[PDB]
Amino acid sequence: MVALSLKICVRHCNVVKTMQFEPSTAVYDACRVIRERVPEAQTGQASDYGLFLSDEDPRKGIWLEAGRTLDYYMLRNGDILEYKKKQRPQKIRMLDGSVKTVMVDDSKTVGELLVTICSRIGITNYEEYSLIQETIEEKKEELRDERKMEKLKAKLHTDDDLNWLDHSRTFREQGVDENETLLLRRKFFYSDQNVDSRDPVQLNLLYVQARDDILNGSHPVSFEKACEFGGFQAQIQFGPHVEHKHKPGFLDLKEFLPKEYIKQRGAEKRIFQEHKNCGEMSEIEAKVKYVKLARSLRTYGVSFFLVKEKMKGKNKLVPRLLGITKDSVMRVDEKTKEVLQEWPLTTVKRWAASPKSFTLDFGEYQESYYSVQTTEGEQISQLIAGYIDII
Repeated sequence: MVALSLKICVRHCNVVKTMQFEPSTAVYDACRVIRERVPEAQTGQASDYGLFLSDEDPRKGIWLEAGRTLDYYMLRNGDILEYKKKQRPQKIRMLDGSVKTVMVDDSKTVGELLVTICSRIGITNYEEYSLIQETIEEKKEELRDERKMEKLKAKLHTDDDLNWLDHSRTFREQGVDENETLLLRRKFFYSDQNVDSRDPVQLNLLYVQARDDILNGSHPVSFEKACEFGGFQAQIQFGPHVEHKHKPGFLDLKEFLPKEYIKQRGAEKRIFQEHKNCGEMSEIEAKVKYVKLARSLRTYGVSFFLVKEKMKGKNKLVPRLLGITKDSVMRVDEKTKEVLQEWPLTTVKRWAASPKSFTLDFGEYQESYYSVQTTEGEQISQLIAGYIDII
C-alpha cells in the first residue's frame, strides 16, 4: 500500500487538514470522507462543493471530476487541495442593459451555465443566446500619395466581429476572471422574435396561455406528460418539493390535470415525483420549462376534432383526434395522444364535408380516401380551407 497524504483547504484555507487517502480513491469518496471528517466541511450539501487544484498560473485552476480518481491528477504526498464552493458570483449585462450579479457553477461550461442564466431571466429560446467579453477603451487621456492611401484604409475599416465565448469551456479556461463583466446577446436567429419571451412579464403571458389549453383540453397531451406539467405547475405555486408537506391528498387535482386524467390512478404520485425532479429551481425557470415542454409537443398549436375512423379489417370505428394546423394534418390516438400519421397541407388535393362525415384526398391513392365520421365536418372544412385558400 502507498499512502497519499494531502492537506485539504476548507473555507478559503481558513482550515487546513492533513488526511491520508488511497491513490485509487475516487474523487467523490474523497469528498465524502472530507465531509464526514471535518465538521467545518458540512455546509449545505455535497452537490455545491468539490475539489479544486490550482495550476502554475493563479488564474488557471482545475476542478476534479468525481468519476476520476485522486491519483489521476498526479497528486503526490504534501500536495494541497481545496474543498471549494463552486457557486461563485459573475457580473453579466442582461438584455435590459443592466449588469446583474448571478451565481454560476465554476465547474460547468458556459453552455450549461447559459441554460440556467437566461431561463432564470425569462428567455424561452435560451439556446440562441451567448456571451461576449466586452471591451471598453474609449476615454483618451491626452499627402497626395501616402495619405490619399491613408484615407482609403481609414474609410475601409475592419469589421471587429463579436468576441463570443466558447460554449465547450468554462469561464476559467477561456481567460474570463471573476470580476469581469460580460454581455448577454442573442447569437442565432432561427425563431421569430414575436414568439418568444425576454422578461418575466411576457413569459407569464406565455405560461398562462399554455396552461389554459392544457387544462381545458384544447391541447391534448398524454397522462405522462400531463403530470410533468403538473410537476412544473406545483413548483410554480408551491416552490421546491418538500416530502413531509406535499403529502398524498395535499393537491386539488382539478386545478392540475385535464379532466380525463383526474380519475386515473397514480396521478398525484406522478405529479409529486416530477415536482421533486425540479429540485430548487425558481418559479421563472419553472415557467420556462413548462412553456418549452408544451411547444416541444407535436400537438402544439394544432386544432383537434374528436372524430371516428376505421382500422384494418375491424368493422368498427376507433375514437381518433383529427388535428389541423397551419402546415399539416395529423391523426392522433385519443387515449395515448401519439401521432399516428401526418400529412403536409401541400399534399391535400381536395376535401369534402357531409353532415355526418368528412373525406380527404391526398396524392397517394393510399387506402381509398381517408374518411372519418364526425358531426363537425363543415367546421373542419372551413378551417382547412382558411389554411389553403390564403396558404
